[PDB]
Amino acid sequence: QMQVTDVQDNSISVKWLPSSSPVTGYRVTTTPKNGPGPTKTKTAGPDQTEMTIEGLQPTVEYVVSVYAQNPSGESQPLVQTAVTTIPAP
Repeated sequence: QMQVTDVQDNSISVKWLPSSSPVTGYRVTTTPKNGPGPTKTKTAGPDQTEMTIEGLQPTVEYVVSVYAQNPSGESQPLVQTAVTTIPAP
């Protein structure tokens, strides 16, 4: 379960349900679904389950992936969704 909290022209805000298993942190990945360009990564601690991703392009569809880190150090895919930025004003 993941919710998109806000979509702007250059940013996306998301919030995800906490991991069921023990978790030492999260990794959030943001990537253009179709059209090439760079992938953004940001990490959070286990008590942050929301994030705003900035520096995005307008009218681009992005995949947002959340990975959960367990104590062994493994990073496991938790939830992902596609979000499209709205156009510039």
